[PDB]
Amino acid sequence: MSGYDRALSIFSPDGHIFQVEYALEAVKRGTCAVGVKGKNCVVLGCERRSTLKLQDTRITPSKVSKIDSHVVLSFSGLNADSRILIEKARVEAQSHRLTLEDPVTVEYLTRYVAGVQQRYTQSGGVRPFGVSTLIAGFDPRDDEPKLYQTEPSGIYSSWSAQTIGRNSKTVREFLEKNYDRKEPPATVEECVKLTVRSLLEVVQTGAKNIEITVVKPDSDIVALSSEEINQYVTQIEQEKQE
Amino acid sequence: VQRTMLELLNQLDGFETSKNIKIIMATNRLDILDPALLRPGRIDRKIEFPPPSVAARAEILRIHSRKMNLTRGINLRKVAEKMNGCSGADVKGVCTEAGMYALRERRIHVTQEDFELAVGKVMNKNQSVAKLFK
Amino acid sequence: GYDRHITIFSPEGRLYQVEYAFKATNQTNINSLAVRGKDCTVVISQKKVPDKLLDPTTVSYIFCISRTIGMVVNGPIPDARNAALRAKAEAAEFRYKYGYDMPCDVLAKRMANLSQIYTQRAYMRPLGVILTFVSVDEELGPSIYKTDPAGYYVGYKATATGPKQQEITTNLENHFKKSKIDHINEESWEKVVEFAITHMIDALGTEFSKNDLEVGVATKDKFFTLSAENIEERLVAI
Amino acid sequence: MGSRRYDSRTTIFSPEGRLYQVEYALESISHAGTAIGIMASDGIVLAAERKVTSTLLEQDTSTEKLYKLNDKIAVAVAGLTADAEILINTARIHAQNYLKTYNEDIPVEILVRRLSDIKQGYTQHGGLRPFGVSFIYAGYDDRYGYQLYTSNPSGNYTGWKAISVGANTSAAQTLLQMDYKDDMKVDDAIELALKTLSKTTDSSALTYDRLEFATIRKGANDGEVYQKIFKPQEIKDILVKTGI
Amino acid sequence: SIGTGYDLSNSVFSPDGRNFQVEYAVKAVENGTTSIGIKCNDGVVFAVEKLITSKLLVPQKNVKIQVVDRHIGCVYSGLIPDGRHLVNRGREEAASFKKLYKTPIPIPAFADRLGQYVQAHTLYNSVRPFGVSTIFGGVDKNGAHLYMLEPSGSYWGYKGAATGKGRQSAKAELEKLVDHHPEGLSAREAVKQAAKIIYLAHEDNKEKDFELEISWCSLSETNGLHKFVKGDLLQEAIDFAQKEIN
Amino acid sequence: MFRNNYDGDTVTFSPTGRLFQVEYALEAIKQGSVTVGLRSNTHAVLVALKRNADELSSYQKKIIKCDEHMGLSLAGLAPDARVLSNYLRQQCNYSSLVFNRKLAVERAGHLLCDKAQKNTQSYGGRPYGVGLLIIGYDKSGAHLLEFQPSGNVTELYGTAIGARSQGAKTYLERTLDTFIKIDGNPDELIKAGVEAISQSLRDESLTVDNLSIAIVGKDTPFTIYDGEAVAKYI
Amino acid sequence: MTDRYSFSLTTFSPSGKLGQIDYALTAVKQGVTSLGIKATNGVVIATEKKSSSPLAMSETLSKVSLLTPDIGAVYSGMGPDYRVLVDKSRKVAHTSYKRIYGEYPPTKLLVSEVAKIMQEATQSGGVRPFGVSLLIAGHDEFNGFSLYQVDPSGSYFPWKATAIGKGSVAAKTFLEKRWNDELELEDAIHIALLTLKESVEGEFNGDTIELAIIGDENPDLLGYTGIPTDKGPRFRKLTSQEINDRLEAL
Amino acid sequence: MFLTRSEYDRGVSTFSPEGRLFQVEYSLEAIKLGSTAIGIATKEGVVLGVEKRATSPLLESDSIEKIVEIDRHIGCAMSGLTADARSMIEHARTAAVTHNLYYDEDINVESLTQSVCDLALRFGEGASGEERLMSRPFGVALLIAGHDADDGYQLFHAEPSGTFYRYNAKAIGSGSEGAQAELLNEWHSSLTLKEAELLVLKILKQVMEEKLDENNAQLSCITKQDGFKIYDNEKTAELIKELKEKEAA
Amino acid sequence: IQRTMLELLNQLDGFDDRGDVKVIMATNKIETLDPALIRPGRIDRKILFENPDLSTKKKILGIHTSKMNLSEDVNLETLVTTKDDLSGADIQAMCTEAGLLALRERRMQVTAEDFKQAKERVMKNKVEENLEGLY
Repeated sequence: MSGYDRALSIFSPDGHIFQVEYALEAVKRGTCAVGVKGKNCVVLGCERRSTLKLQDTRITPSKVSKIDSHVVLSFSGLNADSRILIEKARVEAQSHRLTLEDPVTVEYLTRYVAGVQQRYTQSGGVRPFGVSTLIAGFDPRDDEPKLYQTEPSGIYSSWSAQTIGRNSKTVREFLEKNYDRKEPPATVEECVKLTVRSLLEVVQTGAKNIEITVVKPDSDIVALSSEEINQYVTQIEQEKQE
Repeated sequence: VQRTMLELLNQLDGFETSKNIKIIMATNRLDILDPALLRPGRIDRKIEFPPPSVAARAEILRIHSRKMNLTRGINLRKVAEKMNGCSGADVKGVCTEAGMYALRERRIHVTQEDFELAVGKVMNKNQSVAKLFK
Repeated sequence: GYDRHITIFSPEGRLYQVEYAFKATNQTNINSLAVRGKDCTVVISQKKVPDKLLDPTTVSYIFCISRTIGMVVNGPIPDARNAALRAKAEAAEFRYKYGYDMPCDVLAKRMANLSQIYTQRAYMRPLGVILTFVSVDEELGPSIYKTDPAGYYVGYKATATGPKQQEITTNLENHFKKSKIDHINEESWEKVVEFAITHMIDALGTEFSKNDLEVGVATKDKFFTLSAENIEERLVAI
Repeated sequence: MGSRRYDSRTTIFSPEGRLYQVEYALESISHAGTAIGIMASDGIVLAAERKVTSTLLEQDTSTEKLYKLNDKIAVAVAGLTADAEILINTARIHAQNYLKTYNEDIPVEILVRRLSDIKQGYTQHGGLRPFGVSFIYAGYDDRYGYQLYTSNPSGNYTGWKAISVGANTSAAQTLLQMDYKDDMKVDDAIELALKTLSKTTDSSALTYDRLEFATIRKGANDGEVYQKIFKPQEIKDILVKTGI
Repeated sequence: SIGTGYDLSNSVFSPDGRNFQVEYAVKAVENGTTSIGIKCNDGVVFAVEKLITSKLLVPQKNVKIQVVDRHIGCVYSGLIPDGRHLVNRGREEAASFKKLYKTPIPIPAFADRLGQYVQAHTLYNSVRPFGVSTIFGGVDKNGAHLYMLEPSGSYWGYKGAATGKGRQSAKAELEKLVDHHPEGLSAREAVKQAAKIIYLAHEDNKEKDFELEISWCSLSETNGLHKFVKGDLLQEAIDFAQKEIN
Repeated sequence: MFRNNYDGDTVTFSPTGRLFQVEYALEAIKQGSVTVGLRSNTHAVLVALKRNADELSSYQKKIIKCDEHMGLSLAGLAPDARVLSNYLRQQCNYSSLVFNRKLAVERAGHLLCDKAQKNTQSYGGRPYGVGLLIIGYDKSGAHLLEFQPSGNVTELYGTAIGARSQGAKTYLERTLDTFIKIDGNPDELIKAGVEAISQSLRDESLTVDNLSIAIVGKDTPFTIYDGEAVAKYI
Repeated sequence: MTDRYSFSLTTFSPSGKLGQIDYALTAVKQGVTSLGIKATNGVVIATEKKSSSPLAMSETLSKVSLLTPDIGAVYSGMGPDYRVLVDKSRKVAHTSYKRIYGEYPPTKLLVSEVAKIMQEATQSGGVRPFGVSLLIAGHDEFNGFSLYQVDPSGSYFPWKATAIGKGSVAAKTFLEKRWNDELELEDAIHIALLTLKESVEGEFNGDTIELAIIGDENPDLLGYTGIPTDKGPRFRKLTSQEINDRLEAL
Repeated sequence: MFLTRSEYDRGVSTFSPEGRLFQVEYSLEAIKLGSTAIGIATKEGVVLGVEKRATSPLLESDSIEKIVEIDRHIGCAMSGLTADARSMIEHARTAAVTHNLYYDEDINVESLTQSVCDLALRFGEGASGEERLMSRPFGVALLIAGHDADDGYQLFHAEPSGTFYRYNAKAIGSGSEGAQAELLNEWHSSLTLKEAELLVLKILKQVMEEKLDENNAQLSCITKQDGFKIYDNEKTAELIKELKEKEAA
Repeated sequence: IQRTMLELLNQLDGFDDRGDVKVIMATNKIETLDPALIRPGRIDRKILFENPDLSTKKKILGIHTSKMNLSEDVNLETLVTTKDDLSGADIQAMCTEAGLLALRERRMQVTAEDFKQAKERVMKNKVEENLEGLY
């Protein structure tokens, strides 16, 4: 359908445009995810839907996905479409760093990758990106934490925490309860036990299923070890005693 | 009449409807009728009869084989190795005309040769190179 | 689709559209015929004339595309000329490029092979026509070829075309089993003409003028129409 | 034109939020043959159960459920072979391009995210079908050692240990889900294959003509792996050593 | 092709081998103005009914005729603008001929162009046919000609012509006239013989008045070029033809 | 009643011969407002009223420059006018630096008639749905022409279009041999060419801003009398 | 102009079997019969034409056709969608292999590229597949004599002795019995010949049939004698009396 | 007929069977489905205002932007959708700088929107004869505002249909008519900036779905002195503060 | 049958002064079957049941087996999960399937694995979809 504006073009009598609300109506069937920014840190998390203990543990294509030392990306739903956005973002990173002689912001990044989708839904012979993503990390030489959520309609809206995909509405109500714009968590381990605990309702205590990074000033990026995670998975359950 | 029996077991007699009456039901094609009926309400176990195994078919061939004759010189299982999963129901078929084929020539005594025949009687006649796939 | 476009077959294992294109060729109730010789051929096409304002020099179903070559159409005209034109334009290529003039066979190996291409890529509908040719080549002698909306082009000993290519032939193949010759004698470009006209009127039985019929003859470095006063020379028989 | 050339059903969604042409294509394969691929510690293998077995059909010269890419990587194709000889013609160049500019061989994680990104490329752009295909991979490197991957017609690739495809497979995993250790030398892998394939197919007779497979090893110490497709006689060796 | 059928879109042979998207057109031109084309024994002449659809229109201000490079007169019928289109192609290609072969344009090879540009709007799916019935007639060393035009391209060579809503009416006279003149008339006299037609053809539409325009091209009168006619000539005609029809 | 097909695109003839979509274009401008005019042998006029949304809002602009020796109005869609206008300025500009024997009025119609033809046979595209009015001046004097999306350009004395127009043209037909015999008196034909526009409307107050005029002649360059300078001409 | 890049055939029906493919080969089976088999030392292919009317010549319409002096092919299906693609096919062998190397191509990959002529048509916009499932026979030096079938999808199979068309199934049911693993030629043609005669009524005249082989070189035809590195054309068909004297034997 | 619309909606560039084409009007509705805006004429300045849809208490509502500058002396608001609005901004402000290069002065505002409202007709037909660029129209009713020399303090109301009117005050959203009434009988000709800024909030406390504060509306001003800017929260929390005594009774 | 509807559709609303009555009903599917009889003049409202949440499911079943042994304590909280969209009522089946599995014992003895053997079993009959696109 070179051109042809099949039904993406056809507005509705209600006003909406069918194939877009359809998209993120499809996104919720995929693995959840989550983001948090506390006082000085920023945190992310995902899951692995249960395999038969064959889903290759070593080189799995994961949910966190770096861009540089100071930015990452997590997402939800479709996967073959995820891999190109991850590419034609970090492309612009190596480019932006070059022809401006200094690295990216994040308010420069979410604008791009939230503006790109609009071209993949306001053009001909194109299907949208049936996907929803979020950005996370600091600007250079700045303590400030930021994450931005974006979705296929093309809008980007900052947050302090947010979840995407499956059973998020079973979750985010837990976070608005605990997390508050009053006062962050102090530091790293605080966010995590708060972060992980929120998942547990959809988790069946599969500690293997869930995978986590953090983000810190001076781009001290890292992913964490299942033991370090699992020893949070238990002591948090030790607190269940009532 | 389906709408009533479904309720005939529930909410009017349901305190005692399925008390001590213990139904069963036998069908084919479970995947076309209502999902209302198969559920734990009114049913327990959607159990299943597959075709037999090689060892199964020997028994089932040995048992309609009872009353035939003072036979001899038989190993009545290799026929099962001649014959893939077809049913544990049709094998009386091949057990049948084996007698008929000898009856056709009046030797009341039987043989393995006829089982080799009658087995091939059924499906070789009940039988497209467009393998575009790999 | 499956009954409107071409580039998708029926479920059966054929299609329906092009089978119609053969049918519009009979949308003028015209008949034609063509024959052979040692050095000569003939083609003819009965001409109708409704309301008499026409200029019957302008009316013509025939297009001598080049020296050594000749053709006549069937079906309607406007979808024929474009099939004739690129034909004429092509002889400005084979000659300018491969030295010399086109034989018929290379032409009706070509003018069909694109008609096939007009039924893969359906953007151009297939040309509503069956179509013939004539010539006097140098190796194989006076050769005829037929063409069509989908291209089972064939050489011939002779032809027949119209709404009545079932019995006009039967008035012809009657004696090419008797005379035991694909060839036909009386080589000169006149005597063979009466042969074409006498056997058809034997199949039809209608009288004519120079007004209503025509002529076309393939001859060495030649092809042309002419004056048809030789309707008379049949008269001497009975 | 648009109102009557149905160029719309491609590259669009359900109201319930999914795709048809892909869930069809992913199903369309299951009419086709069958193959497997595992990951032994010592080396790698594959296999393929054809169905085309007419007796005079030549089935001994070369093969069709299996191909190659370069001197260190191999696959196990499934699908329709008119839609396999193209991307492969686009793969084999890729190694002969990657070397051609970096004088080394491919980090195998990179090319499947070059082959998938043309399969995805059609099910978003245009109004074209995807390649109705699913692949296996088998390859070796140094920054990860051994590997094994699996793909799809949409473009969703995955790393996996021990896998089947095509037909009647959801039990095949469940037929081996108990039997897969992690030690896994080679010669205790092939016994699983026949123990896999010989409990799932049409005829337990299983003529060698109805079977193909390959192997990978490390036979030269501090040396590359030995791509070896097996040929009929040596296929038949292990075929009967098992005693069947 | 009655409904659930084939007439709607082009290039779909209805099962009697027809493009019913075409033959709807010839009703369109049939639902349009009248016009004619006549062969003098030394050239051509044309005519048309200009149509007063109101009082606010100006004589000799809004013609219904265009013209080829120097000689080839061309008229319209049915729809004007679609006609006006290809007449821009008329003046166009003939210059490509002139610049190249260093001469004016012959009329037979001319239709060999214009009888295909319209044919090449029949065969696609994403176009429309020219809803007209054009005429063009002119002069050359081989004499003079006249050519009627049909949208499917079925152009022939006539000696008399007609179109519009008054065809069978008008063309009857053209047949009932010529048999009384196998000579073939010269120019000035066929003029009034033709204006006899239009003031007779309009009998259909007596709700209204109208007017007309005239063409002119011959060897003895223009050197064989196209033009109109003014002054006493056509004024001596319109009253004449109006006089001899009462 | 019942649906018709054959309207889905601008390419199918009807069974009769209509291009059913085309008429639906021409529907809009009778559904649209009015913009009229007339001719003198030395002058000629445009005139059209205005609309609005509320009283807070201004009015639509309805009459557009294209050169000194030509100008036009519209009645219908706003975009298509700019397309033609932004097109039309170019040719009257193009002639003024290549031939500099200024552009006449009638041939302008004869090339933009051919604009719409090209955009009413192909697929991919749409017909410019406006019937506009236009004037000019040349060696041949002043003129006045009309437009339709068909391509039917027609040279005329005067004309009305838009809703509630019939009485005004009807007034003009009743009043024909008078307004044009004059020359050098532009401000009196308009006084007939306003009460013309007093035919069928409500206008229960000072139509000061609801209304606008331009004019040209043998001397008068194209200028749009707008604002309370128009108020005298009421 | 040609606004129909809309991909035909790209609509997998939900079963997963394509639409026109299974309709396209619905033709070729409705088409005439053919075959072609293999031996240890030579190859053969043949079919029959069905003139369908007497006066039409039946020697210009060569159903069998050459594409190299060492390869030759036939079909049985639709005709006019055959003679167009050979012209692409033989052009390829000059281009893709010869001009770049010098040699004529093997047949392990000519068929591959002829397939690529086919799948590029069942996948682009608004293009039907070619209504033919032909087969080629050729000779090499890494593999020598060989045979291949194709199909309008692109899947080429190798074979040993095969028929495709009207009554091919009856013939495939026939060959394998009276076939032999080393049926050399002059009995091969016989079993081949009669392999058709069962599949036909009307007339079995020697002029009715074409066939051909790939055997051993014959530089009596090579013409340009005076070059030992110019072997003979291994392909050559036969006339209508040297067939009609193996025919009097039966 | 029975179905005048559904049988002719799918034809994007098809006029109706009664004249007014479709997908524009389908594109003219959704402006209401979004979130209102408002702006007012004034000679000592100009005011603009919106809501922002504080969906959840996590969204840092200073981050949302229904409002943005074009240049130093021009500002635009938005409505409806927003992903389809960046592109016009990224084209709109481009003209002003270009006008400040090829001509080197400051650009008018009436010479701006014509090169914005033309842009949203590339579908179907084109503006200056060019063919097309984009499939579908896109619905955001904008509210430009800006000082100039020839006319001073102005605003316009964009519309994807290609129309625009020099309102002196106009709203958006489903609550437009529910308030635009209220402005018609309130807008005088000689008001002040401040009382207008006090006026506008009257509507937002009136129309809105929930009780408003700093983080439910924001505002932006105009001056020939400063040009264009916005008002931070505490400033917004002060014009609302001393709002009340005017409604003490 | 239409006449069986009318009088009742009449008898319902033809009755006024419902000082005491509550004429109510229920079914398993309405969205394609029932008329447009709905009017607050006749019928007011309509209230939904459907599958439960996890913590909803959590309230369900120890309370069943509260009247049952639990020979051993087998942390049912990790037994089930929201991902498996069970019926609300395959679970009394679960609760008794295991004692059935002790009916496949001489032991009248409670075990977690019995529940493990059951949900694996009963869902072998229940449907399952393809995670083809990993959507």
